[PDB]
Amino acid sequence: ARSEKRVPMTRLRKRVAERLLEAKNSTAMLTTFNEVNMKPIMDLRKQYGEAFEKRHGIRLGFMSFYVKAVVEALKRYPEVNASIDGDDVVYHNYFDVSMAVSTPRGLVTPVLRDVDTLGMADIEKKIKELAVKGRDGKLTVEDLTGGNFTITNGGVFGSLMSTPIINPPQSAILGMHAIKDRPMAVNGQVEILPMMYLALSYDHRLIDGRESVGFLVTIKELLEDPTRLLLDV
Amino acid sequence: ARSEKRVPMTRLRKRVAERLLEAKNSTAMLTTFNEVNMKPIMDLRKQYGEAFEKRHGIRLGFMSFYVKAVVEALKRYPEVNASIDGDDVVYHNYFDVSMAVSTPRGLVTPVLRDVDTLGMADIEKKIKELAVKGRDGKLTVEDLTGGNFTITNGGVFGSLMSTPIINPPQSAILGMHAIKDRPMAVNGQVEILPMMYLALSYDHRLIDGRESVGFLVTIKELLEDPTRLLLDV
Amino acid sequence: ARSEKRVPMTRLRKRVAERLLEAKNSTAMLTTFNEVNMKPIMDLRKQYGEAFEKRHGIRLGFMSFYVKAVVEALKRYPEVNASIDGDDVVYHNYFDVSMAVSTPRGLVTPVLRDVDTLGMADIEKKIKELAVKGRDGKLTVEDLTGGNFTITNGGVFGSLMSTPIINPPQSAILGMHAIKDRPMAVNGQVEILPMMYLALSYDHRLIDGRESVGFLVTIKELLEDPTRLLLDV
Amino acid sequence: MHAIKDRPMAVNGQVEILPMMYLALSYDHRLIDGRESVGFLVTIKELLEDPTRLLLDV
Repeated sequence: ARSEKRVPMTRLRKRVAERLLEAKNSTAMLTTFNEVNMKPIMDLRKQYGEAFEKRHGIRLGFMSFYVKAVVEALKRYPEVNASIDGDDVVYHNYFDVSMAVSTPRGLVTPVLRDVDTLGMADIEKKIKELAVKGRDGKLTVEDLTGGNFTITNGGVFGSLMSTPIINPPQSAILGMHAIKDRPMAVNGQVEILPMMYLALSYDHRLIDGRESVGFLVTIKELLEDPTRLLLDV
Repeated sequence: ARSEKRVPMTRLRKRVAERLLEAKNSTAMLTTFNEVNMKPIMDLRKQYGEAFEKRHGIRLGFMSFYVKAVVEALKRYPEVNASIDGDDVVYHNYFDVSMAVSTPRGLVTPVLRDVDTLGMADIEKKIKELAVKGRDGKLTVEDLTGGNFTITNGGVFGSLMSTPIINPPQSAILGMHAIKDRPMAVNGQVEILPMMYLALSYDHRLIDGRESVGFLVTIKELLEDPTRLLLDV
Repeated sequence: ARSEKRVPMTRLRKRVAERLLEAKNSTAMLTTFNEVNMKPIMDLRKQYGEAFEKRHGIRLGFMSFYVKAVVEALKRYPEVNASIDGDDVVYHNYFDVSMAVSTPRGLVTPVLRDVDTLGMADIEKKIKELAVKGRDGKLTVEDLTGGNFTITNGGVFGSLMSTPIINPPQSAILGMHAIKDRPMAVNGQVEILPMMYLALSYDHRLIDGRESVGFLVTIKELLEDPTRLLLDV
Repeated sequence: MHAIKDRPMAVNGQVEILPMMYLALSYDHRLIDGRESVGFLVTIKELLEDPTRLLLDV
């Protein structure tokens, strides 16, 4: 009855475990949090969903909006788009974003490369290719060769809020969560809105509290009014 | 005036401090969070409190509901009911749950053993015995010989939300908090409900984001409708 | 196009990075959270702002209220006003509070010394001197010689909630955040209030969950009714 | 482009006063056909009434 069952870890399983622990102890990870109102994007999908699919051949999703917001944030705060290499701080000056996809054996993070020049239709198509290969277990090491910044999305599982973990040599990670209806204060009235928490884990020995808050405030602002991506405000 | 006072730490005090720090640095601890509506259980206590006491000789409390929810969650996600021993992942296949009780000199965690076969009346009686011995400082090392999972409750102190710390060799811990009235969105209306935050700290090198969120979603669901423990839904 | 830019870290920049990482790995940092209703203080500023300025020559701000609340909390929970020195726990028996100010090159934390004997007007004047020297980059090492407890304020940047980092040899830190309107449950009604989250990061190998929650509950209570500082309740 | 002037308009079965502007497109018919001229002017109308469509490319 009261008997255990032991399974030796594979050399792959142990190496992943060791790398995670070394990353944990080699970085001074801290986490900041915020909330974003998602109704403005849900309205856009509801209004232009069919026209977008008819013109481009792929559905308009939420992911394409997150990538554009992150790219603009990485332009305004370069220190988030950087990493430490020994004694040197390396500024990349280009925009590769890792994104987590679910394989049959857990989440893996392929890279969207040169995302600053893609359109929204291109991003959605590129994400679909990575998603299908990930589900098929067909991603190569080249696709997983890391970028500068990571987006992970725990909303599919129904998470409210959590602390994401950085993926070295990257210095920061953005965690998306479930969208849930909550009462909110709007111009002195109480209104129920679809709200989502944002979590940013960052390496404090490179990024300061000013930059982390400003980076996450920028993402909040661009998601609540995508027109600001056009105005650059 | 500006003078310090120094107290050498006892060898017991230092050993506890050292063990905590080693645990902190030997595990990749992360925390996920969620919220649970507690009114359904408060109604059950209000309706069946006297009948339960008259039949069983002990009052119906909240703790007996948390233990049953945790046991069902540990069945659905075995990876939370496991620990790492060197190169091996050990699956226990039995259900021992540690629970924190307040001694005169801080919290201590005796073990509820084989909680899957006990009824709610038995759990409440077993918790009362541990509580009285803990207050009396009369627990033996056998009672503190650890289990597989820990429940800690900071609600008595009035905490809103916090990050609990794992107790090795265990891999996860559940933190309960204070129950506080908050406005909530229910079917498009705003309703004030007694709400509690849940916090789960887990060792990421063993448990993944899917399992941690699913584990905490399961507990939320079972506490908001205990009848689901009967249906197994 | 896809070309990096490398900047060697100055010996000052590396030393700060190393000290932060050593602090991270040498302490068992945990964080508790709470929320405070700020309207009672905003009313006091609105009512007595002009009279206070006319009598004392300086404006009544929020910072003077936070310092008084912290000092009273440090009296009720001495274990927060302490640090570990090798094998000894050192109780300071005096009240020096570090406070973060923004320089042109990031936040720095000068010390308010013997804050228990100052009045609110004195605290505001002392904070203004440190603020001007910090903006001028004119603080000496004597001003930065650390105290017993730190207050950091991320509200100016617009942060909702975050995890602050301890500054050794200190054992705890208090993080203030942005004040934001939220609907709240008050005597069965829904009322929009200006609310702020509080975050306390503490060294668990010295401070226990009881003390951390009690310390943060005390601050919440004193800020929601400053008259309790007079009654000592 | 012309002056912006308030006019009553039909919006989802209601009458609402809106700031409206007329657009005029003069085109060389021996190169451009009626399809292109109308489509060109319809596109401008759509992008001005919701600039977010410049981001979506719809």
